[PDB]
Amino acid sequence: MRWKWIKKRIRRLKRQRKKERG
Amino acid sequence: IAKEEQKIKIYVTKRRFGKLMTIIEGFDTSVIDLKELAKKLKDICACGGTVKDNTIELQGDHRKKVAEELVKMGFSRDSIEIR
Amino acid sequence: QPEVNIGVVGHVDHGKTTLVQAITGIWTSKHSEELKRGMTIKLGYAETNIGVCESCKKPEAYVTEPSCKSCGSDDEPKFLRRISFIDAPGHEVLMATMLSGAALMDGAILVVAANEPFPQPQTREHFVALGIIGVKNLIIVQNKVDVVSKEEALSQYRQIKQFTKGTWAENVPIIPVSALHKINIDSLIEGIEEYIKTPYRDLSQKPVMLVIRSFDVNKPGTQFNELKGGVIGGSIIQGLFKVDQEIKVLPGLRVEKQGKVSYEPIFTKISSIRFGDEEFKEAKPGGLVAIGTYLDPSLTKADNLLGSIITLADAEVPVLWNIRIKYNLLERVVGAKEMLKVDPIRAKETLMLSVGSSTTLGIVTSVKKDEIEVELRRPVAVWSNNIRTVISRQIAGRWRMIGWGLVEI
Amino acid sequence: MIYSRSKLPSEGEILIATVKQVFDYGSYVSLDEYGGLQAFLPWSEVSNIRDVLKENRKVIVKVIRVDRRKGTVDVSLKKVTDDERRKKNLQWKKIQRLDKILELVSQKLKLSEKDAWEQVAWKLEAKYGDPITAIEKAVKEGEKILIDAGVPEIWVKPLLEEASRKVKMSGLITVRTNEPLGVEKIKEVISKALENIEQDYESLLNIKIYTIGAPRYRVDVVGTNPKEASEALNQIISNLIKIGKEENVDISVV
Amino acid sequence: APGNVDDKGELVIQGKFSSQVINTLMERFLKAYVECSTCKSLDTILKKEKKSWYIVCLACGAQTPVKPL
RNA sequence: GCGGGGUGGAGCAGCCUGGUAGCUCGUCGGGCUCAUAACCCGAAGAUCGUCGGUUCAAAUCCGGCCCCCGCUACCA
Ligand SMILES: Nc1nc2c(ncn2[C@@H]2O[C@H](COP(=O)(O)OP(=O)(O)NP(=O)(O)O)[C@@H](O)[C@H]2O)c(=O)[nH]1
Ligand SMILES: [Mg+2]
Repeated sequence: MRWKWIKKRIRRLKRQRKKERG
Repeated sequence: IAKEEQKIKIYVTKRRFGKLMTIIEGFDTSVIDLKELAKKLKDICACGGTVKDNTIELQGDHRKKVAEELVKMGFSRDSIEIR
Repeated sequence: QPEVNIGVVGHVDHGKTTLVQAITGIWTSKHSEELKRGMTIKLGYAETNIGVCESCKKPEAYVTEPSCKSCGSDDEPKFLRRISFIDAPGHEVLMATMLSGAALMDGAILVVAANEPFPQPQTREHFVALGIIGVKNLIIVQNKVDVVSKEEALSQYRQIKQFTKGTWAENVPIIPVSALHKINIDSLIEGIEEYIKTPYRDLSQKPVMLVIRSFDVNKPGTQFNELKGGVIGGSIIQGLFKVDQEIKVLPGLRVEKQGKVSYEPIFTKISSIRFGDEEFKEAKPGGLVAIGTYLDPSLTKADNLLGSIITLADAEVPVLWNIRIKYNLLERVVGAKEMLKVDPIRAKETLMLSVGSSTTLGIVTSVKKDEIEVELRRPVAVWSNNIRTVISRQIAGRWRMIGWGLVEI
Repeated sequence: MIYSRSKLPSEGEILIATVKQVFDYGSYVSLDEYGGLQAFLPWSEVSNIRDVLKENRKVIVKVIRVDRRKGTVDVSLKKVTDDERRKKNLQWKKIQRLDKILELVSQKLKLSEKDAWEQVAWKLEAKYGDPITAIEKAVKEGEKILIDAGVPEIWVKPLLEEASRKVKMSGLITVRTNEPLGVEKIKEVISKALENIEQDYESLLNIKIYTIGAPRYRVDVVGTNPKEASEALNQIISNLIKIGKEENVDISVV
Repeated sequence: APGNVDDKGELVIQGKFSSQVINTLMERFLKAYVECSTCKSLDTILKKEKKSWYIVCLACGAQTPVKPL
């Protein structure tokens, strides 16, 4: 679980933060 | 960048416990990457799968799906046969 | 050196290259072996001499060598100028290199096939790319007239004379050829001598040039002691370079620091200059040049600094990541077999920004009426404020021209 | 011409012979260590029998019978122990590093491979050793090891210059650079590393360094001596890197 | 598949192929390399230059250029 | 530019370390079986890319010159 979520949250964050940074 | 096109045979197959599988054969192993293609296709089908020699195999009937996904990627509608 | 750069545009297999064979005698190679079985793929290149038989009758007076005894009589044809071609490919998706090529051109020749239904997907796509960019010196050509009825190459000349009407192309003259057997080519030479005139370029201007190839002269196995330098391949547009001038490339190579990205200018000296198969000491616009260098050929192998631009060392050129395009759109997608209407631009979308000879991709942050700001991946060296640009999208797996405009700094 | 200092081999000795004619009930062998001394080999002593009974594959044996009277010898290749089949197989390549030297020197001097085996190889036999290791001390140390034993001073220098042929060894290196005059720094860091190399790891034959890709290069040390391969090639490749790294020219082995 | 011609004019293809798929891929050959594009005669010469071969009919007089292979 | 291969018709071993050219198939003949090239037997057939050297002797070791396929790359 919290492994999952942390990396899902991180990937969401990055990918989206990539989309914001871009 | 490159090009290359090939004759594509798609059909239902057979695996162990569990359902049938879908074979996609007939891609040019020099030019085309079955490993990049197949990662893309397992995403479309949502099935596990592999590159089995010069073929991609996808667990379950995905035959209309894949042809519809292969033609999108810029492959010829006229080289593809679902059997 | 060649005085001027002429395109040969058109649809796939309409015989653009075969018409560069019948004028220059030079084949593009048709290479990569995959081009030897496909067709031309990297930008071809070929030069020749255009004299004129003064002592005889035109168009057959228009020679290729110093030899007039071919037509009328001997009086060795006064040399008018030396020229060079740039053969773009004809296949739909090799759109992104033909655009790239079009940053170098002073004029063009549209090769339509006499044995196919006239407005063919790329024939048009190219044409409006021409009308867009500003290459207003066009000559249309009807190529394969050796395999058709004498009615058929006329009825098509109707279809061309009617398309070429509401568009800008007034008397853009349609010279039927047969690139295969090299018949009626000297009348094409009379066209290109009249209509595609040699422009004036001010040499005092800031040295600027584009790059579209670059090659490792080193054969498989030249020893270290005579390791000749790396070779950048491209065309001067403004100025004139000289042998033994200090220089820089832009945006230049990027570094890697743990996932970071950072391009930077490379410096070197001009080791040698050459045009055709003959080495020169200086170089001027019109023609594609090549510049022997003293930088590591590993840097310029396959065609690594493709899209880059060369300038004076210690010059003033912005290396932008983010850019303000003023722009306009085609009402259709003249390119696809299908004419589906160009949608209006959406933010956070991927588009293929051709600027100069570089073919970059980039993401759209802002969308006004006609002013968009585009973040990029690989930077762009913006040598002026008069940078024409071209705007494509991925419509259906294959990249398509949809709008154009100018670069604003 | 390996001449011997005897008439018949002593009985129960091991030596290299060459098969000569394949007959029905045996086979005449030439005992290469005895002036090609024709002996007999029957089947009771052999043991797929067509590659060791080959018209002249050079097989090793034990001498069963030496009838001194008539002059005829029998041999067996069953009665060679396999702990007698290796050390008299290393003794073969030393006795055919010698054969060659006296097969080209006697020729060059224009004399005889008999007067080359009687003078050189039968007077460096008194000097405790196989006559190819009384010359391996000679070519390295001096011609006073040949004179000591009384090897006539006509063979002495034609020996030492016909004894001391190629071996080819290579390596994939990667020369990446960003210097304005990078090509020149490559040529430099290769002509400074491929330097004083003809006298360090000493008299090797040639060194070639070349582009087989763009950044990928092959180096090529050919040498007379096989273990005068890596030694040298590796010192060159170690100095490539070092002289590559000191001068801002990025080098590394594949 | 691989093959070479015998010493009396016979193709020995090293792969056992049915007696049909050789006709279908021997007709296609005819279509791309012998049948002229003007009157469909089969009565043609095959030109070769640098990198452009031509089908030359002995009846009408035209030339069908072919991808050189 | 380096390789990699070239051998009965065909697939190819053998070439390192030279010493009557092997295999599988096909063919062809006969035989065995009720009838099968299923098996048993035999024959035919490669001067081993090419040209030359070295060697007593080479398909082998050696070097020029070709024929297909990996490596390279349109070489300003
Ligand atoms: N009969 C005839 N054949 C021609 C003529 N011109 C070219 N061809 C043939 O058509 C084929 C294609 O020619 P090519 O020049 O490659 O067409 P292209 O449009 O330049 N190809 P690319 O898109 O790569 O630039 C060649 O094999 C050539 O022999 C012509 O005038 N008449
Ligand atoms: Mg072409």
